[PDB]
Amino acid sequence: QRVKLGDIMGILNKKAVHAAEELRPVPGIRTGDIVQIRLEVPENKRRLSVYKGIVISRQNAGIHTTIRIRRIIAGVGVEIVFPLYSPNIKEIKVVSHRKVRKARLYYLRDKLPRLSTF
Amino acid sequence: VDAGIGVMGTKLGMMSFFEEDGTVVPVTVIGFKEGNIVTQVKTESTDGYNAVQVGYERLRDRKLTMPERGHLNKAGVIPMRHLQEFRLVSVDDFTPSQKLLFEELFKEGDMVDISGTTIGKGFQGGIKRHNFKRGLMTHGSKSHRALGSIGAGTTPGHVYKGKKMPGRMGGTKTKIRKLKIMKIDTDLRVVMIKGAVPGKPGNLLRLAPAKI
Amino acid sequence: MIQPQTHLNVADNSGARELMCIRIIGASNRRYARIGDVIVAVIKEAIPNTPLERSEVIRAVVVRTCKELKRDNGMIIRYDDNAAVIIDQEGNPKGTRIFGAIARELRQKFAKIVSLAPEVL
Amino acid sequence: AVPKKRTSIYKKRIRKNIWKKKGYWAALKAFSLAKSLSTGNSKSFF
Amino acid sequence: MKHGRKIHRLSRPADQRRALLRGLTTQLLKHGRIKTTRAKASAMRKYVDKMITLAKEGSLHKRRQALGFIYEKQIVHALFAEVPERYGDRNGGYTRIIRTLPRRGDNAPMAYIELV
RNA sequence: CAUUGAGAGGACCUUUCCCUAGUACGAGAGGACCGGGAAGGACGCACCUCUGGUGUACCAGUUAUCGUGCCCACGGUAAACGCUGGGUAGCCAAGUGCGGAGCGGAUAACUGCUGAAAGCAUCUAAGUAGUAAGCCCACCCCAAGAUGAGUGCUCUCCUA
RNA sequence: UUCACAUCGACGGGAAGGUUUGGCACCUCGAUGUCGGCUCUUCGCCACCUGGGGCUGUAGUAUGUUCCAAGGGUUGGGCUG
RNA sequence: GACAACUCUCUCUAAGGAACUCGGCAAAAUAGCCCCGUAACUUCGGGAGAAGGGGUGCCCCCUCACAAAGGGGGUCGAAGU
RNA sequence: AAGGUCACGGCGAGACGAGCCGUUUAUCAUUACGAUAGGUGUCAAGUGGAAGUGCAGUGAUGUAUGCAGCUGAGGCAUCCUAACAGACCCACAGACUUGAAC
Repeated sequence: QRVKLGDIMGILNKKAVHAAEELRPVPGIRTGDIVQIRLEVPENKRRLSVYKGIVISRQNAGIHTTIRIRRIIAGVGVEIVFPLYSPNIKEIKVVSHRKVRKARLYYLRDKLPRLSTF
Repeated sequence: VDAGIGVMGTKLGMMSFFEEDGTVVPVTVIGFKEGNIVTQVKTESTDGYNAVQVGYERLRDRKLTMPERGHLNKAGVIPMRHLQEFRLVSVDDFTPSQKLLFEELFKEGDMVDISGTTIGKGFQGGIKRHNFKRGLMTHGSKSHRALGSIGAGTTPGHVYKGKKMPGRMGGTKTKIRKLKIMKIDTDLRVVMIKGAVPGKPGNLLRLAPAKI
Repeated sequence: MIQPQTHLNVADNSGARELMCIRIIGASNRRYARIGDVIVAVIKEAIPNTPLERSEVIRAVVVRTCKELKRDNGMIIRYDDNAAVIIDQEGNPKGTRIFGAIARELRQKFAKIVSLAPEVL
Repeated sequence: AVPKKRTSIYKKRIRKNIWKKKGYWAALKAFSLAKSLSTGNSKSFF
Repeated sequence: MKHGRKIHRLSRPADQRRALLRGLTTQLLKHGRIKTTRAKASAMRKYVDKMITLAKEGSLHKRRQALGFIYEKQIVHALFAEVPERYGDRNGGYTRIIRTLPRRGDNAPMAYIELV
């Protein structure tokens, strides 16, 4: 039984992340992993979209702890952002790990795309 | 003339509410340091208009002068810093004796207006106050970013008043309008409100229902 | 963000290779063409075995862009090139096989682009 | 930029006396600092 | 506008300001009590609190960062042999900003730094 | 301290698409007025939760060289970053929210209702009704130096 | 198709405006710096659009012309100073 | 001291790339050494370093004109004059 | 005198003046105030694996200690340092005249 201070960013953000973790579990996505994203989109009836790709960054600001992902579709260069705490995703699967010496793979956009096909 | 009494609260950062439908909305978080106690009502009898005078930010008595604290102890309430009224039509039932009004009156009313001191930017130029254009950056030009022509020729002989000059941009209060309410917290004393209030986290903020 | 002097690659096999897009229709901003906005393209070069030659004004659809794409679901989609589909004003293109993936919001106005697409993300 | 005419004794004694009154305002501060520099426990002026 | 830019920049450019910080905190650690201006005084206050608490935990890494920051060689090794014996249990606040008369020729607000 | 508001500013802008409805109309071909909804464009007021630009607080890679006695590891310089790779807080938009409301008042053009000067008539000479993005008010801010200097609450004038 | 006045209106006539080219040489040459562009105004209505209406050789869509109305808007470019 | 507008000397800039403009003016980009290769035309001297493309840092070994240099291999960085 | 101003510690305020927030036995306890700035201790956060040692390698280098090491402009806690010492302005019923009741 304690009254609360003006530190409500951390407790709204903390209980938001704890509620979204209570809904679905999420293992942590470090930068450089090769992961899958299973997305729920209505009216398509397939209800499990395929998003393979390589995480480029993690702009973690509490409930927007996000994923900058990249996969070469047969045309070119698709770069999708994912909020990890959104109710629209279903599960994540850390398939591989590049073991890259960088926190921000923005060089890898405009490189040779044989090193970017998931 | 406002359509009802409002409250005032302080801004405490911004975040994103995740709606269970799947959308991501950017909300501002509102706290409440102390309850918005009605301190002084001014009716049609003893005043030319009708308004309900509330206040905010209970403090130490050293922080508050003798006319202020004498005015607040005339109502028999706590000594508090901020103090504003809302002008309201003559159907009011408000006692000035310590009406610690609770914040339930805004959730069903999914439209609210907010006023606040925007962040000041000091003496800024005409390129950002009034959204001008700059000159040519090159091609031998010399009037980069400058104010350009100011008036017409000989026949005015002066410049028109209210002409767009550089000056102090921010610092005055603004009201942004019809902002739809969202998830209140009956224990965290925190109201989500989808929008962008005027000012950084910490300032006073009028939170009063709409006037459409 | 598609300026009126950009080069867009083709996303179909209609007969062109890239295009200088000219002065978008619909959204009257015309200095920021987001997805789904038709553009008054002109052909910079083309495939010389098709009735689409040089210097030919045509209408096309911006289907990929290097600028971001704010979605309500929280995702942000962006490509690495700029792409258009040589289109006619009655819906469908005059090129059948669509190259490269597209998004899915333009299904609400251009359904034939989605139905002829290899991937809809 | 070049001044069209000159000022009077009027406006000049106004502006010079605003300058010297602006010099007047920064010595009661010096009287307060010179008075606090006197006998008393003040954690300044080593 | 300067909203929330909490670096305290002087009337000098960036690298010259860094050299002013390192030299003046070096000779501040040499003599103890020093005459500065007040901008230079607070600018010494942050960095010299960082250098007292840097060699508070007298490891090799702290001693090498601390030797990298301070100019003189024989003053870093006279520092970690002195700061746990003196400034243990203080837990911050290692200086004092005793002000003085302004400087003849500039009317510069002039301050005076202790170690307490 | 709290506001009334005389006066003054800003905002009152505009386009497709859908229902009504392929309905009135038209031999067909074509295709409504009126009343709603939705997506835009410019403009404006804000904000940094997301996406970024910068960020000389920062951290990381590396070249030449000089110091730290020397190896390691650091520091200086290569203008006011040596060149790059990213970035928190600020600032900003390309990003994010919001705005442009009124069976409120009076009118301009017009349509009228009774209706006489000429027992017919006529929107008018008496009275009066619908109605313009136009005028005013409402809308957001400043605002009693509005010398016409307002109104309300509260504090203090003691000793010889 | 009939039909001066839905719309043009020949032969002629009457005005307003001071935005073109002109006429005079009245201020200025002990100095009033022309043309175009950028920036930034503000104003007029002789209205291109938006709002309301009349008439139409206006079936509807779209008009033609005209009345009130200047609040707001009036694009990006290739040529050329 | 401070870290307003605005001028100047610099640095970077999402998306696009001359749409700016009198005019790519100015800035940005190329840049060193070796290897491959190099057209129209010609006064047969040239153009020519045309254009265009690849390697480049550092540790091993051997061939070694037994000084330059070569090939093969590994190693890091997003990026090696 | 009430209330201001200087000084003081600063600011999400600011060219300078302004404005705003502090200006300390800077709570004691049963439940919103008496943390202003710096430092410190932690938590978000940025770059991203530091030195030293061991191991593998002829060596460039990789690996374990070790989401470690620095950064900490942001949040909270903490009186450790500076908010000490002061000074000054404004005072002493608010002229004159009518009407009302007391």
